[PDB]
Amino acid sequence: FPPQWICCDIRYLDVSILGKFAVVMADPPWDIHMELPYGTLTDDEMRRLNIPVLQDDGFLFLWVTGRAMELGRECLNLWGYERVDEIIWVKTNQLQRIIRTGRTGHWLNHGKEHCLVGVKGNPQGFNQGLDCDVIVAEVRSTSHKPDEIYGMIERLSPGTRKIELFGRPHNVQPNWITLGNQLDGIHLLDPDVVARFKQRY
Amino acid sequence: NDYCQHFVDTGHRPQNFIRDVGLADRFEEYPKLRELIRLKDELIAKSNTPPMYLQADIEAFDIRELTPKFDVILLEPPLEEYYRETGEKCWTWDDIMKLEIDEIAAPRSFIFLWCGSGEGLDLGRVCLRKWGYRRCEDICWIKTNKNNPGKTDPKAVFQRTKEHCLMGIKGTVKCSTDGDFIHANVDIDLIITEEPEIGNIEKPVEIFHIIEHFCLGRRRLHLFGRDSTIRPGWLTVGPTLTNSNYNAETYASYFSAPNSYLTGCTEEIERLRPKS
Repeated sequence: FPPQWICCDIRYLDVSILGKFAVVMADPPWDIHMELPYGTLTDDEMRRLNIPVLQDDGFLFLWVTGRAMELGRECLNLWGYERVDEIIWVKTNQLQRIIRTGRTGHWLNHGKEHCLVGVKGNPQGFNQGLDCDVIVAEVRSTSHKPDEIYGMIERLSPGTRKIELFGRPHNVQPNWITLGNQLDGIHLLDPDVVARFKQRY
Repeated sequence: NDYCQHFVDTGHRPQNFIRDVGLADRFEEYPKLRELIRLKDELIAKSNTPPMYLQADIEAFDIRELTPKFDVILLEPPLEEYYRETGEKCWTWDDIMKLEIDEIAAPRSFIFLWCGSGEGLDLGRVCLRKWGYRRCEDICWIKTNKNNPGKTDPKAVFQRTKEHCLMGIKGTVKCSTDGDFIHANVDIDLIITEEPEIGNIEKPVEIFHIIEHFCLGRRRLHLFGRDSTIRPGWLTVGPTLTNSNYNAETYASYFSAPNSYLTGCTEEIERLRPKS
């Protein structure tokens, strides 16, 4: 299926209309207890996200930073996953070098972003160990995660439907439904999703 | 350009393509970055204790025999995980948790715990809690395979090409206020070296540099170190050491009056180091 998306608030959308997905990915605006130029979700709001209905067997990719290294582990276990891997995106500059300077963390400088990998139930037809748990990529977009993750997930789970939470316009992909409050309207093509969407809204 | 796809095609890990990761070549073209590191390493060297070391079977050792309290503790317990998965005592996370690290840590202090890349990322956090630390950074040792391209835990979904050294903080430290205990942001939370040979269990020596640059406390303990890791400025404790020169009275005397347990700082390093 071509890309599909729903401009919405993730706290409030009835996600049961969306069906089940082999992969769930979220890059949420964690409350990391610092002043930030964007709005965050409280810890309670994050815990209460209705992730568990999105999936019965499959994987979760949950980007984490700061205190959400621990809160994200708590959410992963709350949502019924076992953490089985941890990917890091190593950020390079235009010349494939680490930017070592500035003050980019509280104690040490930060050269990477982390993504917890969780597994739920008993998934079928995935390809283990094709990719490494280190991504090397320059900062390209206003997104805090690299586009390479989409190819890794496809090679892991080819042809299956997948859902992304807190996605932005440039994140829409084939085989993915993208949810976020900055997308352009609603664009649904799967016949079963449109059906339930009409019934619910 | 997608280095993930390139790894799938050729077996060269994406980290193989990061440039200038060595201790020397990273600041070759950045004289004033290199100067900060040079001056700080000189300050470390000027204030370093001579190497001290104690052979001890840590599982059956009363850790309280190590005095005085430590400003930084580096742990490298040989993980039974590693020897089971690949083929002295090997340690489960229950074994590691039983260590009484909190009995020898200074009231303000840091820990650096090598956790591997599997269950240790979660259980190492539990250990930090038990010993009274908060997880505050995660130093990833990213391993290249430039000399040996290709593929290489049953629960894993991806090939594991790094190890995590979790960093924890104990007590109250304030980066702007406590400039006499820490120099924050001098190093980044990544170490990049070539995969060691199978069975070579050494950790990258750069982890010492990160710790020494970061914390000005001079009381530095390396648990599970070896002959090959003894280092000025450090007390090394482990079962495989072939001699022992540790005397707790002598070791403590290096930090008591007229000395300080802190390195202090020069006016030039204060003018060069990153600050708010």
